[PDB]
Amino acid sequence: MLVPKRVKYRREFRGNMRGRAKGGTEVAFGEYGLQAVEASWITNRQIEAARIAMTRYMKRGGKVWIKIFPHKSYTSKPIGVRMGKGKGAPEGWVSPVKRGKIMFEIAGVPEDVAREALRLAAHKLPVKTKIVKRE
Amino acid sequence: MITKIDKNKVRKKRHARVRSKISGTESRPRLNVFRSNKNIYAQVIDDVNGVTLASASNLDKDFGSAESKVDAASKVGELVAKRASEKGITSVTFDRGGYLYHGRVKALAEAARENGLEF
Amino acid sequence: MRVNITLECTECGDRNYITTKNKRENPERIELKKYCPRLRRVTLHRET
Amino acid sequence: GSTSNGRDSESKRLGAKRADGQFVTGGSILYRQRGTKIYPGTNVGRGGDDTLFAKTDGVVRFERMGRDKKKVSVYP
Amino acid sequence: MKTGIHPEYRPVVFVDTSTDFKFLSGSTKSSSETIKWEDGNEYPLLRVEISSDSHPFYADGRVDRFNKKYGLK
Amino acid sequence: NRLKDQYLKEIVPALMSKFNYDSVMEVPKIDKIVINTGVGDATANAKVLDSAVEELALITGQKPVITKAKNSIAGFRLREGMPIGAKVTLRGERMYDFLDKLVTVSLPRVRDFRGVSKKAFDGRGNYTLGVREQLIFPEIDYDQVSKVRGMDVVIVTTAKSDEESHELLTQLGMP
RNA sequence: CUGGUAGUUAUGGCGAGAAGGUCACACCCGUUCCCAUCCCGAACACGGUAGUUAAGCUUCUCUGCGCCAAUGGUAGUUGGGGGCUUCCCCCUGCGAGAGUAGGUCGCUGCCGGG
RNA sequence: UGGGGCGGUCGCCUCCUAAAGAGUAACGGAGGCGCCCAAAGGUUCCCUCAGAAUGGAUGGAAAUCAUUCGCAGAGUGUAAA
RNA sequence: GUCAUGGAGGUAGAGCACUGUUUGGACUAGGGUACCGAAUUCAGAUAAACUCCGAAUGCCAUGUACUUA
Ligand SMILES: [Mg+2]
Ligand SMILES: [Mg+2]
Ligand SMILES: [Mg+2]
Ligand SMILES: [Mg+2]
Ligand SMILES: [Mg+2]
Ligand SMILES: [Mg+2]
Ligand SMILES: [Mg+2]
Ligand SMILES: [Mg+2]
Ligand SMILES: [Mg+2]
Ligand SMILES: [Mg+2]
Ligand SMILES: [Mg+2]
Ligand SMILES: [Mg+2]
Ligand SMILES: [Mg+2]
Ligand SMILES: [Zn+2]
Repeated sequence: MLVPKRVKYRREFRGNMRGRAKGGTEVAFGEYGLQAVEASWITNRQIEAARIAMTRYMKRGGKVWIKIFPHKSYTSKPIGVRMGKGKGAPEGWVSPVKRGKIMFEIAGVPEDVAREALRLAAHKLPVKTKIVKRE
Repeated sequence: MITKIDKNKVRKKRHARVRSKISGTESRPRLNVFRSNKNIYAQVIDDVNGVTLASASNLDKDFGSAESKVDAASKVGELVAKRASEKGITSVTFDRGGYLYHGRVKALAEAARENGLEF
Repeated sequence: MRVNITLECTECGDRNYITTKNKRENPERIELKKYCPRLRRVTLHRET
Repeated sequence: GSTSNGRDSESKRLGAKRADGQFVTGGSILYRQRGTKIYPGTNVGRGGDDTLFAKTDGVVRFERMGRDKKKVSVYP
Repeated sequence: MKTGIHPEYRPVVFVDTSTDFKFLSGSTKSSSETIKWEDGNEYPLLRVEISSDSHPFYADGRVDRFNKKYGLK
Repeated sequence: NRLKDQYLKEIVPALMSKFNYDSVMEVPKIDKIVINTGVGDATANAKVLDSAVEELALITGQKPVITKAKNSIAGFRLREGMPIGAKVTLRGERMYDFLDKLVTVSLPRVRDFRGVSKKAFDGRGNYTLGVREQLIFPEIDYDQVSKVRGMDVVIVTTAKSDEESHELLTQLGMP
């Protein structure tokens, strides 16, 4: 699973996800891509599952791109611990995706199997998506 | 293929080091010195207005004498002070110009002090 | 190692200044020429 | 089950202390800073810890020196 | 050039052992020998084996008999 | 100035009309000669640091000056400050007599004399040299030197490319 | 025409090519003294012009780099009002960053000579 | 003191939170201090770093030498600004 | 309080010019070809403790302005 090799600080703020995507709002590498319509956090587990289900249908033919990466980390507390006494220990890694950001790319396959592969990927992500193509 | 260090450029770098602490005003102007490999020049400047008041150099139509060009600075220093006194100037500050206050520039400064110039 | 010292006028004999020194760097007694208010002139001072 | 943080210093109240165009008494402080964010101009001196004060009575004028620097001056 | 630091560099002539050409050089040692070389001026002389005689660009033990025989003083 | 006689009266006139230089001011000429020892054993061999210093002087006559390290490296337990090498700057008329002890005396003396490297140029107009045994100079004493160190000799010329730089020294004389 | 000496946010810089010169300015020669190098008259210091425009310097050309820079649109946002409230929409005022049309191989002051 | 106890903390300096003047809390996120220097202070004069490539060396990736490029990519007694 | 004028300050936004994080290609001077010690370059992302930039408001002050206590 995609994790950073090392980080400067182990703890980070939750942040916010308001506004349009700063960059990457268009397809540049492949010819089809999944575009987010809403905004939500995407963990690294959902990136992996949406990728195996995406290359398995393509039978390992053609190249896919991952346009997002889980830079930020989040923490959690055990059950039975009261509030306070510091901060929790990190658990996973997330990538806050604002609306209008392409998350995947497809090239090297015909029209029929490009849309179907993207369709199976979208069902594993918690955001409402749309299949978009280049020009 | 060692390239040669430019003489004037390095001097100008040392010129600004002193020039930070020395600036000529209207009441107390600055005495500048430019030394050449064959001559030597002196100038009186007030940096507040960027104006030259009086000057003299080892190129005028008089005092023709080239005794190893070290005492020529003494003659040059004897004219700037005389012309400064005629123009009503009393006290100045010596701008070393980036040179070393040892030889030709020392002799020019010494002559000015003897004549009508206050340091 | 780094102790406090007091300086004494060699003529008057009255302590006038306090400074510091390194014991293992200056084992001798420091001597400096400071201003003595009683005599109103610079006089040699050495550590007690 | 504990935190090793929880330490902070005391704020030093930095920043400007007089405004542009305001008449100012000599010896008064104009700008408290670390390092030299603003250089002392005319009739302005920098103290031991880089506080710009005024030497003579006049009017404070923050003004721009060469392309990437600032200075403060006092004009009678 | 500063006084009292560097050993001497007074000139000394230099010669071979087979061609014996009087060549000027600057050195701190006079080889315990001196000649009136050039136009009436007194220059020391250095003697060493063949230098630049060939430089890869020009029997009773061979030298065994010759060197010992010459060594007879 | 034996080489200077050829350098000033025989070498230079054969270059002005050889490379179509617009003036004599563009003719390449020697600038300085340097010697470097770099005996790093002085980390423990304190005496050896000054042992070769006087040895290096006798080859030139000028007093060498102690050179210290620029920083500290952990691999060779080097600490900043200790003498590492020596400097001798042959300048002025000395690029006309010191090398005469080389191109006529030194190279023929070495145990395996065959020539100099034809490619040992820095790539911009200078030439270097190497010596492997420390008793090559005509004014050295074999029994007086206990240790041997590898030297670095550099000749600096005002030549702009390796073409002319090689053929001045080639005309100056060495294999 | 040139040598000094200041102001001006690099539109003033960098790089490239050409022309010029003892009237200046430099390159250059030497080390007797003043002075000088952790050694080195390289620099500094001093004494001159045998040689030179190949360098520095001056003039000329550029858009290759750099620098400066609109108009329109957009993000954002004070005030007012709405929602289906991870957030989103409407009216009025302000209004970037990036990208771009475009400009640039400088502009003024004083003194001494030719 | 998200009940009390066990654990941790108690004074000073630096950064973020801190919402473009100043100030601003939490058992919120990161670090230091309880010194050192007789020159590591004053003044006068002078100059410029890291790193890389290239050729020669005992001597190796890295020790000292030369050239070139090099607006700080170094340094500033010590933590950060 | 509003208006006109002058300022200090790096948030929102944006950006890769520094520092961390990071994707896909050309790229393996030299170790024994990422396994690299790695570096150059093209294209594309990211940041509370990044900044070549940078607002709206807020704040400080001057005025001879108009109103108001
Ligand atoms: Mg603080
Ligand atoms: Mg101080
Ligand atoms: Mg203090
Ligand atoms: Mg600028
Ligand atoms: Mg003429
Ligand atoms: Mg004498
Ligand atoms: Mg606009
Ligand atoms: Mg703009
Ligand atoms: Mg605020
Ligand atoms: Mg504040
Ligand atoms: Mg602590
Ligand atoms: Mg305003
Ligand atoms: Mg932001
Ligand atoms: Zn006393």
